[PDB]
Amino acid sequence: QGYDVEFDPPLESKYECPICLMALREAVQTPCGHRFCKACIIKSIRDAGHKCPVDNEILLENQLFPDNFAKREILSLMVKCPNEGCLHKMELRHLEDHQAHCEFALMDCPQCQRPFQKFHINIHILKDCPRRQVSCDNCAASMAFEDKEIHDQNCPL
Amino acid sequence: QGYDVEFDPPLESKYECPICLMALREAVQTPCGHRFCKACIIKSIRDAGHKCPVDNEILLENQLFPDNFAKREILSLMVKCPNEGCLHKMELRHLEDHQAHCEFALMDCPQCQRPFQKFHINIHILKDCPRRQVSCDNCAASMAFEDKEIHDQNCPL
Ligand SMILES: [Zn+2]
Ligand SMILES: [Zn+2]
Ligand SMILES: [Zn+2]
Ligand SMILES: [Zn+2]
Ligand SMILES: [Zn+2]
Ligand SMILES: [Zn+2]
Ligand SMILES: [Zn+2]
Ligand SMILES: [Zn+2]
Ligand SMILES: [Zn+2]
Ligand SMILES: [Zn+2]
Repeated sequence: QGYDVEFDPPLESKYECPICLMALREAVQTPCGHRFCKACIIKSIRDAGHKCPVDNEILLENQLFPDNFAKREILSLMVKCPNEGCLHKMELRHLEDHQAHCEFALMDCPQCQRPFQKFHINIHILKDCPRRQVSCDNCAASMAFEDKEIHDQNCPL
Repeated sequence: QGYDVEFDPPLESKYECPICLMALREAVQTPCGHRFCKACIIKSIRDAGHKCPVDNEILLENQLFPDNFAKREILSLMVKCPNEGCLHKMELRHLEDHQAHCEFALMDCPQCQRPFQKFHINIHILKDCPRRQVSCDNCAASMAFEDKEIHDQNCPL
């Protein structure tokens, strides 16, 4: 459940969760000195027993402490945007905001629900989409572009 | 009051105590995500107020948590022995035991109290020390080597 992104430079093992094997998300530390994503360790306790997965030391959920030092470090690590075509690199803490604006993120056309990269979305929606809505010059009827021919050949004019 | 030893490779800032500026000794972490030697932060609280010295966030001694993850990391860091002439490098956790056996550690002669490196101790004690005890061939009197000449001319023979 940890951060599944591409770190660059590569993520150091000290920041990896022993359970999910990815960058610690909401890092917490045990009394026996082991770091885990809050979600992974909790699930391990409420499932594999009240012990640390790495050394079987007895562990209680109320003994965990938030490792904010680790969290701050991880969130400052340089990551690459996953979107195809994008070459932006940024600190992890800024990746979420970025993805909401990245022009390379896939998006579904509101008319034909097919997926397209954001930078192409306006061209698709207004020039290529077979389901884009257009109006008849004669009766002002609105239809899907792909249905225009059959409408025009039999329009009440 | 942190570990004052030469790390090699050099100690990373992340393991340095903001207060004493040395490797964290008995590392503890605050709610606001900052690490400190347990002794330094407690002294800071019981002296500069109930707050983290780095950001002034309110801090209570009972809010600190032992950062055993950091402790383990720091104790596994390679360090150089401080004794002159020694070239041994080892993990910090082994330095203490090493110093108790290092041949380059200074030591006081039990007879003249002067300091000497351990590898030279035996030679000093038995062959050079002016205060080494020696017996008279005539009366069996024990005296400091430096006082032997005088003693010949002052028997009881
Ligand atoms: Zn995890
Ligand atoms: Zn453990
Ligand atoms: Zn991007
Ligand atoms: Zn479409
Ligand atoms: Zn029409
Ligand atoms: Zn300190
Ligand atoms: Zn702080
Ligand atoms: Zn040594
Ligand atoms: Zn001596
Ligand atoms: Zn004598």
